[PDB]
Amino acid sequence: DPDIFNRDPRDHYDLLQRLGGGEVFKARDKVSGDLVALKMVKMEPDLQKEILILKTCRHANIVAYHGSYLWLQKLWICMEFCGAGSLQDIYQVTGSLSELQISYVCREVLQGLAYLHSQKKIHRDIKGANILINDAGEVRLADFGISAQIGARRLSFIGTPYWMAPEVAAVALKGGYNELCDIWSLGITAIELAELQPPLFDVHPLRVLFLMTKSGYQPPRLKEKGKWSAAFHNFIKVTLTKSPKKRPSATKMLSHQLVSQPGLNRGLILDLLDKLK
Amino acid sequence: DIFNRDPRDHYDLLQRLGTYGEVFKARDKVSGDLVALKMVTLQKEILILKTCRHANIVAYHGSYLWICMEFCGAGSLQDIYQVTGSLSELQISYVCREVLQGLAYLHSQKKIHRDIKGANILINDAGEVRLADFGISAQIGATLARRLSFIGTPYWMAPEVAAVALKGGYNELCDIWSLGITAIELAELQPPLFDVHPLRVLFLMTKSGYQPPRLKEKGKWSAAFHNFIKVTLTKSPKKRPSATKMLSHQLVSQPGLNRGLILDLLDKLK
Ligand SMILES: CCN(CC)CCNC(=O)c1c(C)[nH]c(/C=C2\C(=O)Nc3ccc(F)cc32)c1C
Ligand SMILES: CCN(CC)CCNC(=O)c1c(C)[nH]c(/C=C2\C(=O)Nc3ccc(F)cc32)c1C
Repeated sequence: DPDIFNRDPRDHYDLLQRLGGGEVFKARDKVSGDLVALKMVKMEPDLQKEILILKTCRHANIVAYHGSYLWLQKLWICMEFCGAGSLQDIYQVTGSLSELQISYVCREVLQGLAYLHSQKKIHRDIKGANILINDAGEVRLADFGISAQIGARRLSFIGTPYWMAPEVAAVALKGGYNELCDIWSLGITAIELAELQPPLFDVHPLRVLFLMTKSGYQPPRLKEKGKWSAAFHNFIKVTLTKSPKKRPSATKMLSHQLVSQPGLNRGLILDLLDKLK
Repeated sequence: DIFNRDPRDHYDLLQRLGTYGEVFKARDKVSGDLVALKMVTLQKEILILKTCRHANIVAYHGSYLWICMEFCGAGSLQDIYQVTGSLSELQISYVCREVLQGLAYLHSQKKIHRDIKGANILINDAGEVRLADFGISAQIGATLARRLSFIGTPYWMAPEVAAVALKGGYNELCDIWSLGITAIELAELQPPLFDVHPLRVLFLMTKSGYQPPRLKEKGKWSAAFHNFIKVTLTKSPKKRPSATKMLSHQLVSQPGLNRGLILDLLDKLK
């Protein structure tokens, strides 16, 4: 907001495509030739904290920020371009990922969460659609629009219901919650990647919240049992823990068998980006 | 009385259309009638849609599991106003009158729609206005000490539905609020606060000192219409009028309301 450039962004950037719907364009720094992504939102001068959260980030797993432009009542946010788009854009064509593929993504997201949490920040919208893959098979985090800055417990009722932790769903009754909700959202996201839908996705979202506040609510499991390994079923069991008091941190999960086992690298995602042909 | 056969044995799948299971244009094999089929307490929508014989409620033909229903050619009002733009205060007024008749019959049947919105109001090629998608509709029965479920589409919900506190609950008068929001939607193409996160919208509706929305530009709209918004979007359910009561408001009982208005709108499309 204070480091905004009052400049037409088209001055130094060729816009190349429409990808969004706020709207999001593929662009190119004219002099540099470097690709970027410009998120444009129409702004009547009469929730822009996403800027505050990104400008202060400095991590490979978090989408990179380059500056914000404001022109003619239009707000443009310049960020790091990711060739293959979201994992949702991908898996919809590809089909469900392998366990190694899923394993890699979780390690990378947990890397981005660990950093983000130590910065005293929660994403609160971890889902396949907010995880971006660059042409080099790398993983980045995006859509910090509903993400929160702490400085100790959040009170807001927000998220995408299917991916929302139960302590968030019940926030109006159970009081504040904290950063362990991104770990729940990650577990759901693992299943999203495994089954192409999050659990209960055909249920009305508001109902899925109510259901998940019920006493005796059972956290989701993977459907095909034998299809996945012992290490994966456990990763789900523990990430999807109801009591946030008992649910592991990002740091503790990075040392889990599923994400600590060898073989995991940006290669498996390139192997996934091949199936897009 | 759900059939174990195949929906295609009576009908056809000739085009595709937009509500959970998708909609598909269809033709009766024997007579030549057009129907739309939806492809998916499982038997809840069909039980409400059966036991419904009213002009403003989309017809019901059978179910198998594809719920077979009357075909509407001009899709939803939402499909239409994405082409046409702001409906005129008259066309809105007709639609509202038409929807209230729908709701008044529904309430007298102890039914509540709970998802009144532009997207769920269907216009057939005859210019008839119908209400569809009873996927989250209620049927008040003999259940003792019931509290109605936390469900809907936030932008269109009445504040009393947004409450999850122990103290509260709602009745059929939630529909009258939804209708109010729908009128602004038909008028400004967006319900109020559409740019807000929908779960944040639910939170605001419950806070101390919430104010119902009103039409954003005053001059464009009459005082009957401005008033119509005011009363349908009454914050307190006790003070909010009923379907029957609304049908005699200045706006929906004014002279000039005939299907003709809808037919003109169906030419903005052509
Ligand atoms: C693969 C399926 N489709 C085939 C053309 C493409 C669909 N998806 C695409 O094109 C796509 C691409 C190539 N980038 C993005 C989004 C972002 C990006 O790159 N950096 C960001 C930073 C922040 C943010 F909020 C979004 C993005 C999409 C949706
Ligand atoms: C993009 C705007 N276009 C209109 C100009 C869309 C074209 N037309 C369309 O999308 C469309 C048509 C022609 N029918 C429907 C849906 C239903 C219908 O007909 N009977 C029902 C009964 C129940 C129900 F749950 C849905 C429907 C759509 C979305």
